[PDB]
Amino acid sequence: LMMHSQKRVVVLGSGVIGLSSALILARKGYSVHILARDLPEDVSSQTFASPWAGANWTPFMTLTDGPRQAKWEESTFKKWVELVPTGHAMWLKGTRRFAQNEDGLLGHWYKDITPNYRPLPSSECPPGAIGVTYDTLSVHAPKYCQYLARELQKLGATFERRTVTSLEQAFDGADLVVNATGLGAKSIAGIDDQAAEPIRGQTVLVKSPCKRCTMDSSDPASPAYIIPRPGGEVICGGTYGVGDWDLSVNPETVQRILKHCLRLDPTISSDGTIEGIEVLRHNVGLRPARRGGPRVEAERIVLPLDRTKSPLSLGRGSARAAKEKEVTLVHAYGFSSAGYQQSWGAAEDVAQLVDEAFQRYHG
Amino acid sequence: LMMHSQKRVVVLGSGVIGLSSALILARKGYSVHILARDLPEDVSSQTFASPWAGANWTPFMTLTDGPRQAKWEESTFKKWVELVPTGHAMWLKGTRRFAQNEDGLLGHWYKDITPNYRPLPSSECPPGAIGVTYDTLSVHAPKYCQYLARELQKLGATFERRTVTSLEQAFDGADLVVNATGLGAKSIAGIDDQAAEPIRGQTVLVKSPCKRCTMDSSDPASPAYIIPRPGGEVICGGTYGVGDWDLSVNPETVQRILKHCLRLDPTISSDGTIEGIEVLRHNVGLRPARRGGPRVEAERIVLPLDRTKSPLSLGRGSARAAKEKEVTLVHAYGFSSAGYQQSWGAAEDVAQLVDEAFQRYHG
Ligand SMILES: Cc1cc2nc3c(=O)[nH]c(=O)nc-3n(C[C@H](O)[C@H](O)[C@H](O)COP(=O)(O)OP(=O)(O)OC[C@H]3O[C@@H](n4cnc5c(N)ncnc54)[C@H](O)[C@@H]3O)c2cc1C
Ligand SMILES: Cc1cc2nc3c(=O)[nH]c(=O)nc-3n(C[C@H](O)[C@H](O)[C@H](O)COP(=O)(O)OP(=O)(O)OC[C@H]3O[C@@H](n4cnc5c(N)ncnc54)[C@H](O)[C@@H]3O)c2cc1C
Ligand SMILES: Nc1ccccc1C(=O)O
Ligand SMILES: Nc1ccccc1C(=O)O
Ligand SMILES: Nc1ccccc1C(=O)O
Ligand SMILES: Nc1ccccc1C(=O)O
Repeated sequence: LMMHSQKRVVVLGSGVIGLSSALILARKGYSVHILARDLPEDVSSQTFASPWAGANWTPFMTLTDGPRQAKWEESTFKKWVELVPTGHAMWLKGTRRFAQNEDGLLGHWYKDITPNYRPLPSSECPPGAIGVTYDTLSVHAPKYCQYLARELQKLGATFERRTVTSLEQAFDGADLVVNATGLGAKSIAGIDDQAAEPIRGQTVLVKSPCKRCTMDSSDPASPAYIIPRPGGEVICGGTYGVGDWDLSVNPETVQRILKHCLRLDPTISSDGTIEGIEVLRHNVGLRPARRGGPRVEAERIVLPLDRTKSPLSLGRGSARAAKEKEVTLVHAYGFSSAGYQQSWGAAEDVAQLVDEAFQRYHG
Repeated sequence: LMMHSQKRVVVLGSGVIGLSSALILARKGYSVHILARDLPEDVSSQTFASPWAGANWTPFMTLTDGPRQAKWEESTFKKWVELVPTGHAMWLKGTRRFAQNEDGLLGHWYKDITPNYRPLPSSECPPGAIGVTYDTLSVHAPKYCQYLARELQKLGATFERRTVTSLEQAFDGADLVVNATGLGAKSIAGIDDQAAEPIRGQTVLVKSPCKRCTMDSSDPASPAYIIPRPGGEVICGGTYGVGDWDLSVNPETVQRILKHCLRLDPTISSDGTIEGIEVLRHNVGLRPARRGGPRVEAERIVLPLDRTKSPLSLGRGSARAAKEKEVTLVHAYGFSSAGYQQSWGAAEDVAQLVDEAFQRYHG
């Protein structure tokens, strides 16, 4: 006769978003089980996005275009600040950001957040480009995820490898599921979101003591970035292929990325030559984006699913009673290129929805 | 002081092709270690093709266009015949195959192989289509692979999960590697084959005691097939998206596949209605194809790799001595839609190359 918890939650997805949601829910006292295909130990898996990020904090919208985005970014920055002392985050001082025009600098909304924010002289920008410098924060994407996972372990969360094809499979002994499935949200019956889209990112992992972060959007026909991370490693990138699922390495893209990046900062080379760059790995990830922006909202759903709820529902088109429970589905996906830098704020919004839902339905 | 084998081989890839190559090499006495990202237990992994096949024997070329293909298919048929008694293969009697024209029937080259081969009357074909019927063989694709894996275990082969980015990582204590990597052949340094391309296949797994196989290519704008497999399951398919990497389920494609398939044989429905079809799973696999056809050939390679051998070579563009061994790389990939049905013959050609190479180089 043991007192048992009535605060059970399934988190579907183990990328940085499910992990951070899970961690805040667990700290709040929820009993959390994580169900996912891809787990933090799968550091070279291409079927989720989280191993492949920089990951730094680089705002991409105006306050007006991305009010939630900015709120989430601002909150995650404070958290990363708190992680510098133990090394789970790293200052990228004197980051330089180059854009085509004043528009590309997004109203400078974040200037009070990133220290030493200031405009660059045109002597310190590529030709025709405008620029600012500031100090921002970075995490080692796969290690940061494993760190979150350890924190979850200690709070008693559990992990289970599973690939779900229909919602009832996730409502596994719980009446609330957190859906943090990235691109998978499109092909799971009960979610079916056609708006989910990938945005392909190829990068080159480079061995280099280069400690400066440079980003250049001033050339539409060649996005370039250098993002340092702990371990004497930098990530050189350059692609944004919207709707592109190709997982294979483009050899021509290798050269365009390294040339542009070299341009940006020859010290990523052993001798300022393309040929002096010490390549560790060629990488391709697909950012899990969504037309209409990230989806963070709670929905009420009746189970089991019928073919009129989902084109992908299992069994025969004809469905009826055979019970019929109602559960809560809290969406958290389609963060595109900003999942790490928005992750802690997003998880905060997620846990507020869960608190909310439990107050209303589940007791 | 123990006598040790000098017949070591690494098989890179654990799809039906690496598995079958591995099995014949092991039966020949080779010591075989399999290195691969995706293993036979990963039955819902979309990063290799082998879990997703029918898999039946359906020749797709003329003798003139695909001489090796036909040789390999003919050989695999005899092997599958030998597997019927233990259930690792299943007769699909009275298979029906519909094409647009006489051309689509490929010269009837295989008529002595599939029993009871004969033309269909136009009364038994869709409108405007021509057809033959014959008895062919099918295997349960993921279970067949696990079966091969058990046979490998008993012959002492071992398996290890690994994702390779450069050839020297595969030449792990062996001087011969079998490269059976499907699409991965394009992005591994030392192979770099730009000709590798995926061909997307969406299907619907259906619960049904339907035991007949029907295939209809008479409609270019909608390929359709019904392929029974052990367990009261049939696979209904329809896509061939060349160069398409999209791993998400197309809901519109679901309906087009089920309607066409229903057309072909209403008994896949519980009541001959789309709504009576008992859906088990929606699937998407990418067939590992190659412009210029499958590659089965042995190549001699010097290690370590330099950036002039591979655009993707690791380290700095500048490379030299630091040793320099020479090894054998036996290619076996780009089987597209015919990897299972060509698999045993392909593996036979593979093991002959290995025998050859060992006679020449490795002793
Ligand atoms: C090259 C590159 C550069 C980037 N750099 C940065 C950067 O500097 N800063 C920044 O903030 N972000 C960056 N991003 C985007 C960041 O990678 C993504 O926004 C973030 O990883 C997405 O997190 P997620 O948890 O939403 O999704 P995905 O990581 O990481 O997780 C989807 C989770 O859902 C599971 N899934 C869905 N399908 C199913 C199902 N059917 N069954 C079971 N589980 C399933 C998956 O297995 C995985 O567990 C980068 C990405 C890329 C490719
Ligand atoms: C819908 C559908 C229908 C089909 N039906 C049939 C049919 O009826 N009959 C027929 O014959 N065939 C069919 N096919 C094609 C058959 O599926 C493929 O031809 C066959 O699976 C390919 O076998 P493979 O071993 O070449 O490649 P892939 O299965 O199965 O294996 C690639 C192996 O290489 C490993 N790999 C490569 N990248 C790397 C690396 N970098 N490091 C480590 N390992 C790595 C992978 O992880 C995997 O182990 C079907 C396919 C599809 C999608
Ligand atoms: N928004 C981005 C984020 C990262 C890399 C590129 C882009 C881009 O628009 O091209
Ligand atoms: N999210 C980013 C932040 C900075 C540079 C690149 C990226 C990227 O997604 O590619
Ligand atoms: N050659 C094929 C094999 C299987 C399915 C479709 C095709 C096709 O040409 O459309
Ligand atoms: N290889 C096949 C044989 C028969 C029907 C379909 C396929 C297919 O690849 O889709």
